[PDB]
Amino acid sequence: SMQLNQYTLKDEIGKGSYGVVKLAYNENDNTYYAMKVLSKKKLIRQIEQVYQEIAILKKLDHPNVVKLVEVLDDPNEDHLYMVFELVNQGPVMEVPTLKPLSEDQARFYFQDLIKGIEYLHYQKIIHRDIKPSNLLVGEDGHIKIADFGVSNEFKGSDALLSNTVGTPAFMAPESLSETRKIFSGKALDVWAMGVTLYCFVFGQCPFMDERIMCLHSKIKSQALEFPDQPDIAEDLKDLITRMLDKNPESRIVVPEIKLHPWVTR
Ligand SMILES: COCCOc1ccc2c(c1)ncn2-c1ccc2cccc(N3CCC(N)CC3)c2n1
Repeated sequence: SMQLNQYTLKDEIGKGSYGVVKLAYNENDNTYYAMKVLSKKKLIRQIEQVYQEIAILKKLDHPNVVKLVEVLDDPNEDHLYMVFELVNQGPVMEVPTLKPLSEDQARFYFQDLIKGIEYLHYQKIIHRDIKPSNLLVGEDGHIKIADFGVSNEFKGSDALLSNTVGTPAFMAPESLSETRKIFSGKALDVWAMGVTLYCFVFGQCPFMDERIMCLHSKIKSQALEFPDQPDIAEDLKDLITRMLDKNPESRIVVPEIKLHPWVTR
């Protein structure tokens, strides 16, 4: 352990896109928090993107998004600390797994994910790393979205993006072109939500390959296939298929997802 003002840092509870997350005991109020720890020296090798993330996080207040509580940043020290609310049960699942969620459990969590993403997009944030391991289950059984390390703020109705970040298996095909292109940010989050929902019920990603180039090729050019087990409802298959439409112009949007019959039953 190690003391940091009123906090006692304990075991590591996650990695993430940048830095690590540690359990932290707060002596003043007698409870635990989650603390993201960053090295400025390590960031400088791999400043203002961190303060961009902090400005994003300070804007967000929703029950399905993890709350930033405070930031501890001494210009003397190499480490920067971001204190978040702790969400007890941690990630909803690891992928791959042989114990996927039931349809009913998946629907419950997906409903939380819709509300969270809808909120983020309203606040003009693209998350860019939606996946099961970034969705934390609270004491009340609801999910909270975490890890804004590669998230983008935009102006107007959508982000116009040209860079590829996040977790390879969750990247939309339009973001994997060989030549520089521009693509819509909201549709990227929808694609990642579709990969996430597939993972919820099958316990594995729809496109997988150990070789990065082949994974990209599959995401771009392999038709979606459902595994043999478990069997799932027709309406869930339809929803997943529409979220993993390779054409971002025809891909289902969040207002349409909210009205899908799998979501509303
Ligand atoms: C069995 O799990 C025990 C609890 O685990 C966690 C793990 C992370 C937690 C958390 C609880 N309560 C809040 N967070 C936060 C709070 C802020 C974060 C900022 C950036 C990245 C995070 N994660 C999310 C989980 C992922 N698997 C690793 C990186 C963050 N996670």
